[PDB]
This record gives sequence, C-alpha cells and structure tokens, in this order.
Amino acid sequence: THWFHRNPLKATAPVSFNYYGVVTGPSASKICNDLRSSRARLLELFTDLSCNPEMMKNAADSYFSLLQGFINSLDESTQESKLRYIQNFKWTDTLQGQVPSAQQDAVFELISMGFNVALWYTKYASRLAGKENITEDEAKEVHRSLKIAAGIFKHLKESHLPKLITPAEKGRDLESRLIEAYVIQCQAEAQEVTIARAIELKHAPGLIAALAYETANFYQKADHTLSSLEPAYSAKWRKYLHLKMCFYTAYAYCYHGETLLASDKCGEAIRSLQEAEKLYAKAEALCKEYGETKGPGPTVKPSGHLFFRKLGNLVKNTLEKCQRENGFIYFQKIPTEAPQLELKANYGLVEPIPFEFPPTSVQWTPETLAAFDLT
Amino acid sequence: THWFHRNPLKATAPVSFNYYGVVTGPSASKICNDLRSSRARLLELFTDLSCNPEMMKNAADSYFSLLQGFINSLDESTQESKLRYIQNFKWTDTLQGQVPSAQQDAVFELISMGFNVALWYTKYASRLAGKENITEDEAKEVHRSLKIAAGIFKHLKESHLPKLITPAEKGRDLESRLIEAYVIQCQAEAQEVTIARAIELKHAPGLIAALAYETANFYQKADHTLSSLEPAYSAKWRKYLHLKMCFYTAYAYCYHGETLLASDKCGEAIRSLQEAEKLYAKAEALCKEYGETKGPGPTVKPSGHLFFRKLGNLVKNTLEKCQRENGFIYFQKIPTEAPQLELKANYGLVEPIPFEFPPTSVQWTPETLAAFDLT
Amino acid sequence: TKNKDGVLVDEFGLPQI
Amino acid sequence: TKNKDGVLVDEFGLPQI
Repeated sequence: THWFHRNPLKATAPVSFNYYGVVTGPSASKICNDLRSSRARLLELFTDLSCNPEMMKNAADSYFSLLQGFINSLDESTQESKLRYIQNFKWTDTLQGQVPSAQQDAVFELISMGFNVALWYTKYASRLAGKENITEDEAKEVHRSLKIAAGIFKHLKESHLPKLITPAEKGRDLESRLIEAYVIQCQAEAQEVTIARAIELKHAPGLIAALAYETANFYQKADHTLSSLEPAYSAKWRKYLHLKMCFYTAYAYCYHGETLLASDKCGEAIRSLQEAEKLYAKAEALCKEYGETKGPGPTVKPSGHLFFRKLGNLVKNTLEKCQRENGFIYFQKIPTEAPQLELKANYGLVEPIPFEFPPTSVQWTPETLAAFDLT
Repeated sequence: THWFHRNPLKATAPVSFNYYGVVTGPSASKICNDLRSSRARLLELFTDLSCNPEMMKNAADSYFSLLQGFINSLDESTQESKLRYIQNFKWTDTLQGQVPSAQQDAVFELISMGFNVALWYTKYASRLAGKENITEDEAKEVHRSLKIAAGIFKHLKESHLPKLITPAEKGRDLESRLIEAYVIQCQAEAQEVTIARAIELKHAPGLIAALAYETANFYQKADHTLSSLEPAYSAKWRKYLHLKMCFYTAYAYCYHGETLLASDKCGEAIRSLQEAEKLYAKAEALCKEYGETKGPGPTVKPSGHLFFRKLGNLVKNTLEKCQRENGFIYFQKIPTEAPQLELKANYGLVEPIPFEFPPTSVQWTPETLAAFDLT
Repeated sequence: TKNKDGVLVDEFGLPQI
Repeated sequence: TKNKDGVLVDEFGLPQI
C-alpha cells in the first residue's frame, strides 16, 4: 500500500463578478455570469469524491480560459489586460491554516486556483494508490495524476509566479521554494509507484536500487528546499520527507547488497544489508517522530511492508554463502564505512507533464472587453 | 582431534650399580645386577612406541621395588636405608634442555624416575588421543592414562619431595610449583576428552558449558602457577596454557548462549554467541603466537573444529527465533557486556587416580643388605 | 515504446519482460 | 555408579541418559 502525506486544500471566498455600472450589454454581463458559475463549479469538484480527471480537466479549462481575459491582452499591441486589478480575490494556504490572504490581482487568482487543481490531482492519486485492490491501469492513473500535478506546479513557478506585484511571503503557497517542494514530491511519489511495480514484476536488483536511491535523493532535496521555512508550519511535512528519504535509502542498500552478493563481495553485501536495516530502524523512529509532530494535514502510516520479506532472504542468502570468511555472528572482516552509492537510474525516472493554461476564451473580443468601461 | 602439548622426557645417566669392594657375596652381587637391568629396561621402554601401559607398569614396579631397598629400612629398627646416599644420580629436566642436575640420594632417583613414568603416561595419552578414528575404549584409555599420570605427580609431590635433603632449583621438575602444574594440566586434559564425549553424545548445553568453563579455569591456574618462573624456559608452555584457556572459554560461551536461548533471552543469547566467536578467533591468534614462541616442547595444531558446526547451528536457530526482536543482520537491544560465567560442573570433573609405590622387593633381605660393607 | 538505447519500455518506463 | 545425588553415572562421570 502507498501512503502519501497530504497538506489540506486551499479555500477561497465566493466571487460574484458583479460590477454593476461597469458592465454593459448582454455580452460582457454574460461573461460575468459564466465566470461566476465556472468558478463556482470548479470549486465544488475539489471536495467531490465523484470527481475524476476528465471532469476536473473540463471544469478548470472552462474557468481559466474565461479568467484569462483578466490577464492577457487580446490585441498584441498591449502587454496585458486592463481588467487585471478589477477584482479582489481571497485565498488560504496549505500550511497557514485558517488564515487567508487577499490580493486584487487576477494573476493571484490564476495561480491560487491552478495550484489547487494541481493539489487536487495529487489527492485524487493518493486515495487511489491507497487501495489494496489496486490494478495496473489504476496504478498508471496514479503515476499520471502525479506527473500532471507536477507539470502544473512547475508552470506556475516558472512562467507565472514572476508576474505578481505583491512580493512572495514565506510560508505561503505562492513562493518559489515551496512550489519547488511540491514539484519534487510529485515526481518522488510517481517513482514510488514504479518501484512497487518493479519489485512486483521482479526486475533486476540494480535497477530497483538505483531507482530507490534517486527517489530518496528527491526527498532529501525536497526537505532541503523547505529548510528555509519556519518550523511551526513546516515541521511535520519535513519530518515526513526525512522519513521517506530514509525508507528509500534502506531499499537502495537492500537491493544493492543483492547486487554485491551476486558479485561475490561478502563483507560488502553484509555491510550494505546492515546499513539497510539500520536506516529502516531510523525510518521507523522518524515515522514515530512524524506521527507526533503537529502541523498541516493528517498523519499517515506505512504498514504494509514488503521490506523484511526481501531483507530476511538476502540476510539468509548472504550468511549461508558468507560464513566462510565472514560470519557467523560476530562479524569480520567488514568495512567500517557503508558502501557508498552513486547509482544511476536508466529506468523509472519521472519528469513533469508540461502544462499550459488555455488561451483566452473565444467569448473575449475587443468589443466585449470595451463593454466593461472602467469609469 | 585432540591436541596436547608435551615437554620432552627426562634423560638420565646410566647406572651400573657396581660397588666393587663395597659389595661382598652372591646375593648383594645379584641384587645389584637386577637393579642395573631393571633400570636399563625401564629406560629403554620410555622411547619404545610399541610400549603400552601394561608393559610400563611391569617395568616400573620391578625397578621401584628394588630401588626402595636403597631408601626404606627393612625390619624397621632404623630410619632409612643405609644405602640411600651410596649412588650419585643425574637427570635432565623438561624445561632445562641439556643442562642436567645431580644429587647423590636414592630419593632423587625415585622421584625423578617416577616423574618420567608419569610423563610417559601423559605422552602415551596424547599419541593415542591424536589418532583420527579413536574408538570409545581408546578414549577411555587416554582418559585413564591422564588420570594415572595426575595421581603419580601428586603422590611424588605430597609424600616424597619433603624427604629430599637439597631443595630443587626453580625451573626444575622436582620443585613443588612445577609438579602442581602438571597435575592440573593432566586433569584439564582428561576433561577435554570428557567434553568431546559430552558433545558427541548430545548432553545438555548447561552440562557442557559448565565443564568447558571449569576446564578453562584449570588452564588459568596452571598458567598462574607457572607464572613465578623464568619466562626463558616457561614462555612457550604458558602460551599453550593461555591458548587452551581461550579455546575453552569460547566453548563455554557457545553452549551458554544456547542456555540463554532456551530460556528465551534473545539479546543475551546473541551476545554470548558473539563472545564465543570472538574468543575462538582470538584463540586462533594465540595459536600462531604460540607456534612462533620459543621454548621446550614441540608445536601442535588444532585443525579439526567441531566448534563452528555447533556455532552455525546455534546461530541459525537463534536468528530465526530472535529476529524481528533484535533484528536480522544488524542487531539491536544487545547487552553491551558479555555475561560473566559463574558455572559449576556437577558432571565430568576429573580427580587423579591415587598412586602408591610398590612394597620393597622381598629380594631385599638383612643378609643381602649385610653383604654390603661400605668400607 | 523504446528508450534512447532501443530497449522496449512499458508505460512506467521500466523495461518489458 | 551413582553420584552423591544418586544419579546414575558414566565411566567419565557424565549422566547416563
């Protein structure tokens, strides 16, 4: 079973898009009704178990292509829409709890909403990957939901975040480091899915070890990116990433030891296994330290180990082979340092699905824009 | 296969027992010829590999029943034999190489010769014990011979040394502390045999551990007894002793682990076993440290481990049972100290077989004794 | 589907058995 | 042969059975 720590969904205040005197004629005033309802619908799906990617993809697409007229220019003369600052939007943040923050910037809405959509795909993926029944086509669905979420986040960070006039506030969802932390985690989680698959399809030990090593690295690299944050809100989540890094370094040494045993290097296989078991114990302690850290989102539990399955057997095969010049119990002669892993994954590495917002709705014309008439 | 270190036999100057003028008459003449021949025979036997305990016993009784005419008074009415100081005897020593020692006393000869028969017994014991096949009534023979040897050394020590007029030098066989050390090594070696039997017969681990620990103590006492001597001559010997101490302390720890495992103490079982394996690997060190140490006696090698057999089986049983508590290859919750063995053997301890010299030969008569005129 | 090396790959990027 | 506890004993002093 897969267990993915989840921070809560962002929440927002309703927006009616009612400008009264500003808006004129059916066209413009009809656009404001569509935004009203598209945003309303898109906000409902977030909490709806019924909702699938096909439904979400359609809701978001609709709303964003309409909201895109508050950001982009229609003509290529001007750089940007004249409506950008017309509306005050209000949003909470994954790590900040009940406390919201407002900006009257349409771009602030685009990124907060787009962020939530991304956040949705990962939550949809985790419910899914949590099932015991989980099938192949469903596993692939999780792998994919994660790569989409990742590509969305990445796109916010790269092409969008730079445009906000309000400077980035540490701890808020809308700052660079934190979005980067989400992008990494998503890739990290897609690779876990692959690792389970590779262990189940009985793929080569070297392949698994490498993909496990690369995965632990993404987790370490994520935790690092969050190290700039204050402990209050970031502590539990960081304890989780630390936990996931240990878990997968355990797997790395475990499957790597098998590699070593096959190469007839006994003191090293033994040493690789001891570090695997050692890191797993570390991971269990962290899992305890994690369960006891207060912060955003509920705690999750791993359970469901396949690990000592594999471990018990490698330990059995190593000793059966290595008593010889090494065992039986008090061990000689074993390297003091754990065998260093620079392992390179040729298979399983996940990259984000490149994402882009829809162009401006066809409902947007120089005329229907001019029907707004600020003044 | 059993391995017993042996210092060399003692060599003695040939004695004719030709007294010329002192000797008057056929009977005194004939009793001197029998002394000479019974002694020459006993001496030839020491180096006879075709000699067994029934042969030696016979040759020894003949000579010693005659020799005591030079020592004990016949009819009482007097203290000792008037002949005690008549002959000068010369014997080398086990630790002293080619440097002999001489006293003109019959008791010096008695003791020295008795010391050699007992030595011969321990030597007949190690030759047989060294054989590969080694039936059960061959093992009894080895065991019994060590016990006889022990009994003789003890008798010589307690009931004889006192009678010597000049005290033996340090390093000499005829000094009390040395003799005591042979007694202990004879006992310790007979129990090695009992230990080989207890193991093959699959006796209780508690019984084997106790006997193994008791045997190590005997080696530590012999070693501490020889401690006051000059390292020059004693160095190699005391090395073998300290070697055996380790060897048998390790066997104690092995069979004690099994005790702690049956009583379901997992942490301490593993530790006691780590100890067993540690000491044995050290004993293999002292083995070479012993081979390259210079001193009286040849070098012997153990080979023939039945140890790792037992260790490997204990380790398996212990790992299967104890893992999931103390871990697989990397052990947790393990006592930091090896348990101190205080163990008492209720079975298999060796007492020396009580020894007595034979009665003075009836061939010694006041008439034969009067035929000796010391003028 | 084949990676750069011409080895066949499943949807997860793992080789095909 | 029995020891002081009445336990049947081996020629080497090990317990019989």
